[PDB]
Amino acid sequence: AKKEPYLKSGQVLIVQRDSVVIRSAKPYLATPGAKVHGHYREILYEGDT
Amino acid sequence: YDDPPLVCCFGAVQKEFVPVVRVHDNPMHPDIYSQWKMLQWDPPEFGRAPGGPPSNVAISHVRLGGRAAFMGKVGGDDYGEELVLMMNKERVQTRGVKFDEGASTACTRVKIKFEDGKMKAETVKEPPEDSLLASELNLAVLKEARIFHFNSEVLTSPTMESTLFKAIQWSKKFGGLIFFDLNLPLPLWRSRNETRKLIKKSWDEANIIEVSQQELEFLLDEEYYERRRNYTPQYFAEDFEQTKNRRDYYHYTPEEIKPLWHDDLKLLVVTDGTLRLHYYTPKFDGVVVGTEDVLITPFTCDRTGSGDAVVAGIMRKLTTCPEMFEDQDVLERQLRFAVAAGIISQWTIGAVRGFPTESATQNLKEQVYVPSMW
Amino acid sequence: FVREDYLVRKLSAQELQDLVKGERKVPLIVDFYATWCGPCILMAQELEMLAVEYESNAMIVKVDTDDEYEFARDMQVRGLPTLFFISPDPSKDAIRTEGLIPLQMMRDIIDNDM
Amino acid sequence: RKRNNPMNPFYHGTIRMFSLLILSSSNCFRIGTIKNSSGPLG
Repeated sequence: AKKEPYLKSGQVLIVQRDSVVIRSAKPYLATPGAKVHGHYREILYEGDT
Repeated sequence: YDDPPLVCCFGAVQKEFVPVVRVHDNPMHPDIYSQWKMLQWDPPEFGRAPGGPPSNVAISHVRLGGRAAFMGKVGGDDYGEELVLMMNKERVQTRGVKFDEGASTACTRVKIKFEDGKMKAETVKEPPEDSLLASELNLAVLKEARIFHFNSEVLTSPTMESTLFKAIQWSKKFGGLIFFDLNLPLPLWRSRNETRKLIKKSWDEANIIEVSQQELEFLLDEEYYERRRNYTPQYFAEDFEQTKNRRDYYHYTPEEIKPLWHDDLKLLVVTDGTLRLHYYTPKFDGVVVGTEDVLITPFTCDRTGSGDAVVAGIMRKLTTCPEMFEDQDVLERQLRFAVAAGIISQWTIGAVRGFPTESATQNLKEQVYVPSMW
Repeated sequence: FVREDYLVRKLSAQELQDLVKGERKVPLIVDFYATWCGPCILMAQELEMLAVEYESNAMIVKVDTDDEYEFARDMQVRGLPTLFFISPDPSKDAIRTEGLIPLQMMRDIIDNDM
Repeated sequence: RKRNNPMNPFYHGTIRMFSLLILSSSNCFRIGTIKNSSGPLG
């Protein structure tokens, strides 16, 4: 909304009457032909490709 | 009366002598002092920007472009002359310094007792530094000086405390402002209630007060703020910033400060080293964001005397910019000058040796801050 | 086979009390210091030199305020560095000094007042 | 077995499993007749 602060990146984890809890997430842009290293929901540690 | 306006520093002139002493939980090797510099770049919180004797503030104030006079007593021996020659070299006025030819400078006669199976000492004869009399005050200095500065070390001496309040009466009669730089010595950290009673009379006489974050929390409630810093939400943070687990820079509300506020107080400054300068006025309050970098010079860094440079920088701008008391934007810009002075003071071994000049301080301020904050 | 690098001994409050209560013939110099205090680095080097000059004509000891904080406060320590000069004559009162005093000043106290 | 053995009483984070991750405040944050009443009916 115009009268509201901008949102942060992440997934909506909790929905309540007048507030929302967000789990922090970072998006990465990838072009066609790129390769993703890992299945869905695969745990990635810091520094992993 | 020449410009810039004169400032008077009252108390004991000493070489180094950090007064604020508490218990740290991270000691280095007891003999290998080459390891002790690691505590200069990871200091105890009470020692992030240590203060010192009032002569440090006077010397630092002059190097920053001001004019200062020291009021106190030294002995007639050789060490007394060295202290006076130190202040004359730094162009600090010494007409207010009185000589006691029958006393030894910085020497206290004490007697050792063995009460209840423990060793204690009691003072037999105070040193000349703590024995200035009211009849020895230089009234020409107190008439000219616009800021009267003193520490709480004078409250540990019965003679100086009586002399202190006569000096304050004269200074107020001549329109001078009273600057109370707390710098609690070791005895005054024993208990909150005894210390508050000891400092209450001098606290009420002050127009400007500088305290550290540790001193302020000790005077109000030490355990409440320690619990406040250690609180962590159980499930999720209340806001995105609380997730970053950053250092705590809590800004005390004016209602928390209210037990320490009085009618004549114009400016209260709470220093978190050089990192934060919380300021409080009757009309407004806020915080100046600062910084520190002692790791840029790991082998010459020494935080001793940096608290005196910050205080000297405040007095340098207060005398020349009287609108700091009423304008918040002006006050914040001038306090950034004091932040820069504290930063430079931490880059040299020795307090007096490392006190910065005005042009060096102004240069660092413009280098650190973006031009809109100058 | 290897000479020790440091002459000044660190003593507990209990050990210092017995040393003061016991019989002494040489002047006793007690140093209060803390490893976090910047000026104590300079004072530590001066007292090691003082120990070399006064081989057996004086006894130089040091006490850490991080370990004996309550003891230091009872001894009227108002800050660091602080030195106590205790005479072997029990009637004479001790001399407490504050700040980084010169090495020559220490010698004058030991020779003329101790 | 216990009898073959050869201290004397007389003297945050939420687990996410599917592989384990811990969820806490470091990665989750908040963005801010008679009258009928809710309750049992029997």
